[PDB]
Amino acid sequence: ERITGINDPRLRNPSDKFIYATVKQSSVDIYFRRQVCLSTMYRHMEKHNYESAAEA
Amino acid sequence: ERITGINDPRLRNPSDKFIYATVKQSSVDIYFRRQVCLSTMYRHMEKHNYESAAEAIQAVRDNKLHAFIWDSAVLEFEASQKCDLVTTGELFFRSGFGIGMRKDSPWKQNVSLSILKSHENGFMEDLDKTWVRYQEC
Amino acid sequence: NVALVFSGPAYAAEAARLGPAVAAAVRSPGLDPVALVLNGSDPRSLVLQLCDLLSGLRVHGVVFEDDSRAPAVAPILDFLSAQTSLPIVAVHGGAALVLTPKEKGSTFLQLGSSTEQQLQVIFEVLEEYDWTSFVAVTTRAPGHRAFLSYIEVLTDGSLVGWEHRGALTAVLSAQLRSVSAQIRLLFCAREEAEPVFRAAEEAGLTGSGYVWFMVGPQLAGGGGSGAPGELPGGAPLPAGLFAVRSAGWRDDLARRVAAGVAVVARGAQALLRDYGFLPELGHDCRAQNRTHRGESLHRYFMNITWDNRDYSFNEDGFLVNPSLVVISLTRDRTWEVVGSWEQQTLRLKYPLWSRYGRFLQPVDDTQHLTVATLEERPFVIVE
Amino acid sequence: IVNIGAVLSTRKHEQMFREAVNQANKRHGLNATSVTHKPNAIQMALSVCEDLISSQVYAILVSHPPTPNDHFTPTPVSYTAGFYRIPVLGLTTRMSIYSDKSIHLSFLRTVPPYSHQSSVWFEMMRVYSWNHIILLVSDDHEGRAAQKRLETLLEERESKAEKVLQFDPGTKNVTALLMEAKELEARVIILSASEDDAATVYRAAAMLNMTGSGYVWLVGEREISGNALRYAPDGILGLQLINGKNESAHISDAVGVVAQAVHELLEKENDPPRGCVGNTNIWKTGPLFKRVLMSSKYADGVTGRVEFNEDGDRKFANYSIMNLQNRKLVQVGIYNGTHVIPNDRKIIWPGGETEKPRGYQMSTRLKIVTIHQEPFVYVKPTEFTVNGDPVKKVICTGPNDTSPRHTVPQCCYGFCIDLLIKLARTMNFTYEVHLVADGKFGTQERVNNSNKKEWNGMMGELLSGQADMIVAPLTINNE
Repeated sequence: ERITGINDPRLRNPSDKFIYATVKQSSVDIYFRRQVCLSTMYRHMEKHNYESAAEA
Repeated sequence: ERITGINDPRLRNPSDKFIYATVKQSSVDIYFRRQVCLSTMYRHMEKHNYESAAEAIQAVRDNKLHAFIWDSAVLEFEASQKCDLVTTGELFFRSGFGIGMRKDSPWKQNVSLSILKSHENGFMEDLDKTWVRYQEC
Repeated sequence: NVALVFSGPAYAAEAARLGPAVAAAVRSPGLDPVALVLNGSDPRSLVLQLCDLLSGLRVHGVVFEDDSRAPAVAPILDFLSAQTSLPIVAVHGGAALVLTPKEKGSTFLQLGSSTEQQLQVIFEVLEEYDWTSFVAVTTRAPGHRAFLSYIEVLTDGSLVGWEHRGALTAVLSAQLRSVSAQIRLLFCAREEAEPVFRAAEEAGLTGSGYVWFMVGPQLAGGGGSGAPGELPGGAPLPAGLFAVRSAGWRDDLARRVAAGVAVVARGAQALLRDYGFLPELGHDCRAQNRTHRGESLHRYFMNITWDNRDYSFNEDGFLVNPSLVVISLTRDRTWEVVGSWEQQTLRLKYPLWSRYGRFLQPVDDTQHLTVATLEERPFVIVE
Repeated sequence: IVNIGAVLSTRKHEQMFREAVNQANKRHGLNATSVTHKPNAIQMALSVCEDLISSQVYAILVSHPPTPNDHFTPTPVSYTAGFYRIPVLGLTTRMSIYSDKSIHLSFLRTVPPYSHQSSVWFEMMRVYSWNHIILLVSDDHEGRAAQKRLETLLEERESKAEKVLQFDPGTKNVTALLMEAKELEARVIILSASEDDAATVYRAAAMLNMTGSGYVWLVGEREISGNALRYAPDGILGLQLINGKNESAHISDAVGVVAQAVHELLEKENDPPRGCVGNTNIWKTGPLFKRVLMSSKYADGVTGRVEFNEDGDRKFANYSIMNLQNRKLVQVGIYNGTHVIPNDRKIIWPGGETEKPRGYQMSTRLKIVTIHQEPFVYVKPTEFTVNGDPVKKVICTGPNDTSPRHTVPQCCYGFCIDLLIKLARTMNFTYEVHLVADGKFGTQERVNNSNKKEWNGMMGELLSGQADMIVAPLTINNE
């Protein structure tokens, strides 16, 4: 199971097995930036963001 | 699966299906009280805390208590000794059991050195292997 | 063996008429005379007359009523009590509420109780209404440290916030205005702070948020004709002035003196008749060995009750569990009656609190919204 | 012309006081009078009222007469001065109640009170760095003031005392508190009481081995007097005023201070009332004179500079630290204002110790409270290991049966027991093992009828000092 839900450890713990991505300069990206306890997810975004939704 | 780990949704989301409990007036209880994003766990403690570790162990053994959060070493030893039970979750809070003395106690320093002596002498794990981790159920 | 001391000559004849109505003329401990001290100007001749009366008939209970409630005379009473071991009463005086530490053999036993009890009454009123004390206004008067300790203890016990401790010494008024203070708990003497009251009235401290509450040592203490200050109202009201005082604020001074005399007589009875002894106390105003000893008759006063007032007095000669009255200086420049406190119980006006208490509500300072709501699913549940 | 007066019954110091004030008026920058100390306090009050009525006295001078009258002499004149808010001064006022501004605010003490003597005692502590200090002070208003001053000073120094002993004056069998404090680790005792109380406590201490090695007591001037000196063990430290009971020097210093005060007052552009009789109201200029007296000070007096504090009491006053060597108060130190000076390094402690004994007294009766944790603390109501070795199940009482409250000794053996017996074998410390009745670790809980959160359980007992240290599976937390 890749992600069973919001509480999935893979969602909580970043790793190189998955490539979490969002569209660059997006409201979801800023929400994740301001999302506490998930700065690791923000770093994953910064290192793996997709330039567009279509490419993702 | 009751709890697959620290990230288990049941651990994150409280419910009446499980009865999470800890010993009343315990360091783990205060840590959970000061633990952010888990005030729901603190409420679960307040409404379901066990008055002692022995009663919680007995309840878990005979299924009154669905889960008992407790220190790794003691809970593991109890589960091994009495069997019929399992331990879940890794050492998500590494800590140590030491000594407590009055502020600026001159002897405590010596005690600290003595602690190292035990780690040099193995006396702690000597007593452990003597009467802790071999008579498992 | 009863002596009455007073400073108001017009109360002379009534003292000879209202007094005996609750005195040995109707009180048992008299068993087998009432004296009036006409001197109310200087203590020298007053002390001389007291010693003369003690030599003559050995008065047991003597009560002094202060017309102006001057506190400077109380040390004279303490000195006389230490000299003669004579139980005394001080009524209608500002120092009655002041718990001065008397000499070991002194038996001052003032009518007034501790100002800390009035402070705790005010704090109970606050806990009913306001859960955060803004400014504690205080001068360099004695007991200011005790007042600060008491307010700190009370606020810490009941979890009441603090904003300012205005230990005051125009410029002072400007400095007071520099702090965002709403509830003013003032503990200051009338004479020294009277210019301070005038300045605060003229400094804009009469606003809606700025609410001032007075204490016993202020003009609130003492009843009857009124407190002159700058009588019905004293200092100008800063638009919602509050105060606390003893139960004698509206009770007659003569009736309070008679009640005190009756209490003293009942205590003397409960001591002597129960012990089967005879009155053997300091019977001279000179120097002798017996002047080195003394005691407080509060150990024989808890068996006394009258007019719904307890009488289990303390060692320092102050009543434990007294009856007090909280009052307000309304816009009519007159002292209203907010309510009464007795046995940790408050009989007050409608205790509703929606920015209530002072009628000058803080709505301007803190916006109030008429939140209309309907009972529905547990997202809004009424009980 | 300024009308001033003084109170003294010597009948000879009046002339020298008048000469001194006349010389001060001539040099520094006015008629003076003297009043004899009347025997009766009421008579003294009548005399002072008559003098104030006849003469508008600006400030009075009072000293204790050579005849010992305790605190009776200065009360009537002080009350008379405070009635009209007249700022006056005293000479031999060593009591701190006059220093208080409650009733006697109009009194200026030219000499620090006994309570201030406690302050240098902390400096005395800093002389030898013996933090193990205990207090044995009589339950008196002056004693309570000295105790609270010492408590504030040690709180500033962050050095908590061992304990405090309160004894009511005139009471016997004071040996109870002496024994209740003897077992403590403190070796230096701070005491301050009246002469009779001091003699009684010294006799009680000498009765039961309280003057031996590791025993020493420092007391104030009032304690080192009378037959208490005869009953005082040798080597007991004491503090005395630098000027002693020298009335002439105090009179000269007060004359200089009064000259400075009147010189400053003459510059004011805005009088005493119409005497004690008639003018019942106080003088409006009285508070102003008090304020300018607070502002003013005296410099380079007969006994050096006399700088009054906010309460009108001389600051950084010197003192003489004496030691009871060969049954005499030999000169061993000078507390120059605030600095200690060991003039003679010949201090012999009461226990016959030539060297300075450590303030800590060795303690071996280590009390250990514990909590029943089966893996660590096996407890069985009242056997060998797998290899046949004996099990060190020591006797441990304290569990009140079922938490009807029957404290019973049981057998204790486990991980913590093994660790503690290993320690006791290591550094040779005796142990008294007991459990806790509450059966909880404890936490900061704002319990009922309490103001703040208080530690409970084993940690609460350890903080309260019930046990020397806790030996239990305790989690390390910064709280």
